[PDB]
Formats: sequence, C-alpha cells, structure tokens
Amino acid sequence: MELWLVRHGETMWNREGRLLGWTDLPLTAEGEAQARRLKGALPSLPAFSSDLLRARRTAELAGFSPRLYPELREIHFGALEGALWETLDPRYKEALLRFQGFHPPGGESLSAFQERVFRFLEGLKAPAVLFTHGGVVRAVLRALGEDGLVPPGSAVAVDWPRRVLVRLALD
Repeated sequence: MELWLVRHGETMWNREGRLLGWTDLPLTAEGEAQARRLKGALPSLPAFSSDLLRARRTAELAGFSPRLYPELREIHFGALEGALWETLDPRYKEALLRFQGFHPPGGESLSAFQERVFRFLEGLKAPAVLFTHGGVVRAVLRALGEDGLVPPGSAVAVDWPRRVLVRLALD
C-alpha cells in the first residue's frame, strides 16, 4: 500500500546534535520554512501525524489537517533524551548506528519502537501521508533494505511492506 512518510522540519536539537525523542521541542524558523516548502509537493491523501509539536506543525504548514496518533512518535530515548550524539557511550552509539539491541534506561527499546511503528502501518486501510520523525522513517527504510537517513522536512513514498518508491527533498 502506498504510504508517504514525512520527516518533520528541524528543531534546535538537530543543529546541536542531541537525541530528540519525546522531548517536545518546536520547529526553528528554518524548520518552518522547510515545512512550508512541502505544501503542493505532497499528494492530497488522508493525513496522520505524530502528536508531538514539531510533527503537528510540519503537517499544518504543509497544508494538512491530520488526525493525531502517538504511535507515530519518534522512539522514546529515556535517560538519553537530550544527549549529545558525539559523547554517547559506545554501546549506545553502535546500537543506534547498527539499529539493533538498543534499550535506553527509562526509555523504549528499538524492538518495542519497531513493533509500535509497524503495527500502526499495518492498521492503515488506504494510502496516506504520515507526518512523523527521523527514527520512524529510518525504521521503515531499513526494513525495506535501504539506508534510512533523510533530511529534515523531506519525504519518502513506499509501497508498504514491499519497496521504496521515491525520496523527495526540497531546497
């Protein structure tokens, strides 16, 4: 089934390189500009969005009025929320780089995160645009066997759960 996933615009923790999960930060001015650029570049499909501010706002600026689902949230980093990627302990860094065996204290395991995301995708009954997060887009792209890193404010379309259709970045 055709699904479009959008990585929300940038927040301050993107340029600062800090893990941003359930911490509810707003978009930066540039993050809002990235979101506005998506208007007219995405299909007019039903829209669903993570309830976190940065995702909701990206959807709004992109011209949508999405229904909110926390199931579309970024992974909960637990005690690692706000941690600088640069100084992350090797165990955590390798786990995130390899996207495996990640279980932050007080947070959500990568396994639980994947089950959450894929369960939500399975429940969709028709093509839709999903305003979400970097980790969600990454989980989907990786499950489809491709590199999962995409720019903030960019999108990807996939035929779930078979293949990636397109990656769309604007400037």
